[PDB]
Amino acid sequence: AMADIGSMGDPLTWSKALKKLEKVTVQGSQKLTTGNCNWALSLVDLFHDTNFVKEKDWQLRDVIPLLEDVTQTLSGQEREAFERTWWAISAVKMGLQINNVVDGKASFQLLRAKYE
Repeated sequence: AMADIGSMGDPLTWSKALKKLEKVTVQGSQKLTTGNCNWALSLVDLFHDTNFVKEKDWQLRDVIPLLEDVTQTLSGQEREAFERTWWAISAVKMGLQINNVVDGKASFQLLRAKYE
């Protein structure tokens, strides 16, 4: 169909987002772990035979449309576990400094519709 000519990226590299990422509190009452992330990334990077987990950086639009199929496969909390991580990582990655995962489900919605 079309092409978004210039969008040049997202707020910051997965790394940066990572750092700030963990700060954002989490579920029960334990913040997020760097690895917690690489986990949900890998969780998909593998499910779709892709390789972001490998890629130095990457834009969500590239991945956000993949999530759906994953969040849709993992049943147990494993699910919320996953999504909630994203809501965040996506939100977070998208310069949306949040003070918690859940808080930023919004941001997701907007990031999905947009890049989905």
